[PDB]
This record gives sequence, structure tokens and C-alpha cells, in this order.
Amino acid sequence: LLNLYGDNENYKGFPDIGEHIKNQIIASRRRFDYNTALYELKNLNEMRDSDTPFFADGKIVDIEIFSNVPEEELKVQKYNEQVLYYINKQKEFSNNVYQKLK
Amino acid sequence: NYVSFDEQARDINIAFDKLFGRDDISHMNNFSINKRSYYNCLDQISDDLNLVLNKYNDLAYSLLEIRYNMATKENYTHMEFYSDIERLFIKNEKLLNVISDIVEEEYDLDLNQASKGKKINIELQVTDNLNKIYLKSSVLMRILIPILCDFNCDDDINEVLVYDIFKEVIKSFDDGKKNALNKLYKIIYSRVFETKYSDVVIWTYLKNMSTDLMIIVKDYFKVIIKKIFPKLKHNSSVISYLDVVIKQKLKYLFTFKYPISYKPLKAETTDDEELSEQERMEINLLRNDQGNSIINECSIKQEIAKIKKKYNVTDEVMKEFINGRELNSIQIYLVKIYYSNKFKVNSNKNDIFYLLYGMTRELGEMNFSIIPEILSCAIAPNVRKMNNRKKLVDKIIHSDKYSYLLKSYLPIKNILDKNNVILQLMTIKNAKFMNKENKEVDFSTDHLAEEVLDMLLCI
Amino acid sequence: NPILFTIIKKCIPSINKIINYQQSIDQNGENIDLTEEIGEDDYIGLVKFKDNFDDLLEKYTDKKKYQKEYDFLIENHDKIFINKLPVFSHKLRPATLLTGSKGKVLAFDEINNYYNFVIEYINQINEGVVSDDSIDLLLLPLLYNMQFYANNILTRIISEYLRGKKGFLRKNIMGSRIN
Amino acid sequence: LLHPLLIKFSKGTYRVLNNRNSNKFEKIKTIFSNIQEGFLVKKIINNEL
Repeated sequence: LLNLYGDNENYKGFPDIGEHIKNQIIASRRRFDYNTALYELKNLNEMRDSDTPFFADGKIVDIEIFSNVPEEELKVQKYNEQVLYYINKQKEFSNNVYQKLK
Repeated sequence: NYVSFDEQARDINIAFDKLFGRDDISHMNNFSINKRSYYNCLDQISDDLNLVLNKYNDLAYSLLEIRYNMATKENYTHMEFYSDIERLFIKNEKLLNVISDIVEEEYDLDLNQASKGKKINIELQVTDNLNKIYLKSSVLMRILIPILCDFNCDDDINEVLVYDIFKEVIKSFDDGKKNALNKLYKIIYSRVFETKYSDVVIWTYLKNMSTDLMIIVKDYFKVIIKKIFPKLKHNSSVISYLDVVIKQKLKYLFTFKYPISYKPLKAETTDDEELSEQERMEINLLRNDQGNSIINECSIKQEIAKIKKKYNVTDEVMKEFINGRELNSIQIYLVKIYYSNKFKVNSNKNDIFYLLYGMTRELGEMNFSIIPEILSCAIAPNVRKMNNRKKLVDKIIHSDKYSYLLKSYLPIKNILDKNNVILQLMTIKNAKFMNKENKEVDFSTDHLAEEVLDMLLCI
Repeated sequence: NPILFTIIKKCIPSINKIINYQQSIDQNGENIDLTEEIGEDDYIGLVKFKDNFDDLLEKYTDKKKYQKEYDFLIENHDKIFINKLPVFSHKLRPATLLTGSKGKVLAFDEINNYYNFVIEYINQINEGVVSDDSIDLLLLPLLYNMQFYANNILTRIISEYLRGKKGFLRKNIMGSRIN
Repeated sequence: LLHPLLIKFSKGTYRVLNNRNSNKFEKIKTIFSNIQEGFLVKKIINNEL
């Protein structure tokens, strides 16, 4: 996921919980190949020729993330940062119910 | 007796030394068995060998002729082997007479008086003479099984020749009347076709697979002739055995688990507007667009035209500069690296070489020196292998240029740590280069590293 | 020839019961001739139909009702019997090998079923290698069945790709989509 | 809404009604052998009931 919002310190791939989207682009993903990536990932702050962006308009109110990868492998990837936030928060909520009305 | 079957060797050994005293065959006297049916029931084979060899030795001597002729003359075409099989066993009338004499006595079951009160159709009714003919043919079938197992050509033609010999001995036992085969075909056809309307659902679904009534009928007839007939017993019926095995095989075919499930798409979608299942399976397999490709190709054309215009290059310069050399991978990779931002490199070699001349001019007019010399002439056919070179790797890493390069690659780190693509590019130093005079080009390791790093910085 | 079959079926009648084998049998095997009800020439087999086609025509052709058809067949006599059956590319009849957890699923157009039947039949005719007088009841009935499937192939292609309004003739020839 | 089950049962019963010279128990078992837990839902949704 490209660094559309924010600088390198906060690799915000997608808008926040209550923020509003800009330029009618919600998120754009770029294919990555093992063979040739030296000249492809030089600058992630701008769009490239072969991109697959997603268009939407409005204000984002609700998100939900479903994952199928082990958490140990996801803990190290720096670009997949914001997701690692939300997923964790989500799990916390679930734990709450298991300790609340059990 | 001379026969003994060894299950451990899965073979049948004949005492040829007792048969005729000749030990030339005793070297390979064992008859091999490969197919699983005979591998399962290689006992009645030996029993029939004994029961047909005990009566007299001219059949023993005839089997000796068979084995001696195959052993001495293994070479046999389809026609040659067929003709010699006819000559040695099939057309030996003495064998037919003696087998008839020894087999017709034991027959005791009498369906003639049993069917007097029964009700049956004319076409499907079986007379006792047909039963005797079938049993007599099957006895010679079993006795001939070992030799046709010894038939040494290809398995497809093995099956073909076996089936032809069987259908030929069936007529030979019937003096060429060509009747019993048709009776058996009628029996099989009736039993199979009895269920035409009872199982229409399967007879429809199985049409997707290459099967139908007639093909299954022919396949079952071939299987019955090839495999079922050997497993027969004297003083026993035949029709009940055939009916039971046919019904069992039919049920086995009906109840099965096929590997690839089939689901043919319908003739036409009902809606036929804005959506269609055929349309969906087409959008599953679609080709790319054309506008971006055309724009990229036109950009390449404009760039090569500008390159021609700027340096007033003529075709003679290209003739004296190409030297007719082919395209190697490293030069293509470097050309793709430098001209990446403006466009992408296509597959046409002439355009690639023009862009390479521009490569050399542009990076020779700058402060770079090693790269133009490397890209000038051809490369070594193979890329040299080298160790970690941590010392030079330490030199490049501790250099501020490596840190500056990482400062732009910092957000993505796990992939680089896994691959070390920068180190991959740095490992191009090992490969050799030869000039137009075939002299090996010497390259400074540190200078090459610094130039490559500067090249990466100035992408 | 499948294209000429409908014309021949009108030039002479009862073509469906004249290229089929229905030999009967007694208990022992001697043939029983039930030709009293059937006509003079019926149930002869396709391989014998071609050899004596010229003589067979004159018996059941009406010169006062099918005059045009009779003259047409005389002119074009070479193309009555064909030898090779063509098949066009799969670009027009796609098939996908998409896979799933429950198992591999194959979906295709309906025409592919018949194309896979003629190949199977002919492959099951040339097994015989040694010189042998093949039993008629085993080979002749298959030839008539194959011609039935060959005829249906021509009907299916003309009733699904051209004739229909959604067919190729009235959608991609006289009209078209446009960029 | 309960149509597909009736259709399937009728198709199953006709086959066993038109059986000849065979053991009935196997066919009767095959009548009830195939019952998918997603039969009604799939048939209802696919046919646009």
C-alpha cells in the first residue's frame, strides 16, 4: 500500500477512523515482483504507470479487517503498520466480551 | 509331470530336461507372469498344463515347438507371430480332437430338460452345444495363456494380438461358423440395454465424459473376452457367471468418484442484459488494454528520434559501434535502470542499441568512467561466483552513500534484508569483460562500487 | 455429407431405416430373414450404401415432384461422401479450468460435448490390425450412430451461433459495438 | 418454497419404480443416499425463487 497520507514517520496507508478522504482515492496498491524491485520502489509517495487505485467519495465511518497471516510475520513488516494497529484494537474488544458476560 | 508354478518368482517352470532332454531352453525355462489377473490365479494354469499334457506327448512336443521357435527366433512381426501361432497350435487338428475327447466327457449339467418348463426368448436362449463349445474354447484359452504372456512386443499391440487370437480360436473351435461370438454379443447387449430408461439421470450426466451406450457395450465385450473367460471351471455353467459379472461391473461403473467434476454452462442467460453467466466466465479471462501500450511505444519512438537528432548520429556510427554483438542480460538491466523514470524498455533490439549508444554518450560526458567502458564492449558468457566479500561489503556499507541510499529505502526493510538487491547489483563485479581486442578488462573494485552507488543515487 | 443430408432425406424417403443393421438370430446362430414386412432393399449397411448409390437412387425418386433435387445431385457427385471433418478454434467456445477447495471444476460450451464424441468413436474403430473378417454386428452399428452425431453438430452450430438474434450474424456483422 | 425437495423426491422415486430384475434394497438406499445440507438454500437461490 502506497504512503498516500502522511510522511514516512506515520505510514498511513488508509484514512483514519473519523477523517475524510481526499481526491476521491481511498487506497492504491502496486504489484511487487521479486526479480526487479530496485528501480520500482525508489519513491512510494507518487503514483506509477501500473497501479490499481480504488475510487470512493464521502466520509469514512466504519472499518473492519479480517486477516489470514500469522501475527509473528506481520509484526515485523514496517509498511503494514496501520493495519497492525486496528486489528489489535479489534481483538481487544473481543477479549472484553469474553471477560465481561462469561 | 513337468510343470510347477513358483509364486515367489511369480513364474511357471517346465521340466524341459524331462520334456526332451534339451537344456538350451532350461537356461530360461521359467515362464514369466506380469499381469495381475494371472498373478492372482496362476494355479489353474498349471493344473490345465498337467491335464492337457498327461494324455500324450505330441501336445507336449507341440508346446516344445512353440517355446523352441520363440526362443531360437524371438524376432516376430505382428503378421509373422500371428502366422506362426496359427501354424504351431491353432491349425493343429490333433490338439482339437484330443481336447474335445478329454473335455466333452465331464459335462454333466443338462439345461435341455431344465428349460422345457421354463419360459425364455428365442434370441437369448442358450443350447447345450454352445455351452460345450465355450468350455472347450476356454480350456485351450487357459492352456495358451502362458505363451501369449511370453509375447514380447508392445502392450497396446500385446492386447490387440491377444484379443485377435482369442476371437480367432473362438471361431476355430466352431469351424468358422461365426455364431457363438454373435450370441455372446447379443447376451451382453441385452443385459446392458435392459437399463436404458431406468437410469436416465446418469446416462445424461455421463455424456459429458466421453461415454455412451455403444462404447460401453464394446468395452465390456472386450473385457469379457480378455479376462473373464480364463476364470472358468468344467462341470459348471457359464450364463449365470456372465450375468453376475456383467451386473457387478455395471454397478461398479455406476457408483464411482470421478476426479474432475463437470458442469457445462447453459445455452443462454435468462436476463441477457447487463449480466450473463457466459459474460462472467469471459470477464474471468480478459486481455489487457491498448492505450497505455501505444503511449509507451510512441514515447520510445520520440525518445529515439530525439537521440538521433541531438548527436547527429548516422548509421555508419551504429555499424562501427555494434560490432554485431548480441544482447546480454546485464546491459539490458542497466539500460532499464537508468531510463526507468521516463519510460520502459521494449523488446526491439535496434531501439535498445540506440538507447545504449545514448547510454554511453550521456554517462561518458559525466564524471563516470567505469560504466561506459563496461557497457562499450561485450560481456563474459558466464557470471563469476564469489563469496560474501564482507570486507568490501563492509567498505560499501560504512560509506555514507550506502546510508544515504537506505535513508530512502528505510520504510521497506524486511524485503531488502531478505533479498539484498543492492548487494545483488554489487555482485556484478565478479563477471569479466573483454574489449574489442579480446583483452580482459581490468576493473577497480572500490571504483566500480562507488560508480554503481552514484548511479543508483542519480536514478 | 451433413450439409447434403437434409436434401437426400427428401430425394428418397426412409433414409433413417436404410443405413442401420438389425440382423436377427435363431437359437443356434442361423440368420432369420424377416424381410417380408420390410422393403426389397432395407438394412444393408452404410459401407454397402456408398458402393451401390447410383443404382439405389433410381428406385425411389419421383420425377414429377422432386425434379429440381434430382438434377442437383447429378452435377455435384464427388462431394457426397466426405473423409475428414473440420473443427474450428476454441477462441469461440471458451473453457475454464478454475479450481476450488471442493475440487477442480471445468465449465465449457455445449458444442464441445459432441466434438469429443466423434473423436472417441473413430478412435474405437481402427484398433483392428491383423487381417480378420470383422463381425458385422460389432462394426456396422457404430458407423450409423456416428453419422447421427455428425448431423447434430451442424444443427447445433447453425442454431446457436448464427440463426439466433443474439447470434454472430445479426450482432457482429450488420451491427456492432463501438469505441 | 418447498418445491425442489418434492421435485427431487419424485425424480428419485420414479427410477426405483422403473427397476427390473434387481435387488431393491440397493436402489432404495441410493434414493436417500444423496442429501446435501445446502440443498434447499442452493436450489432456492439459484432458481431465483
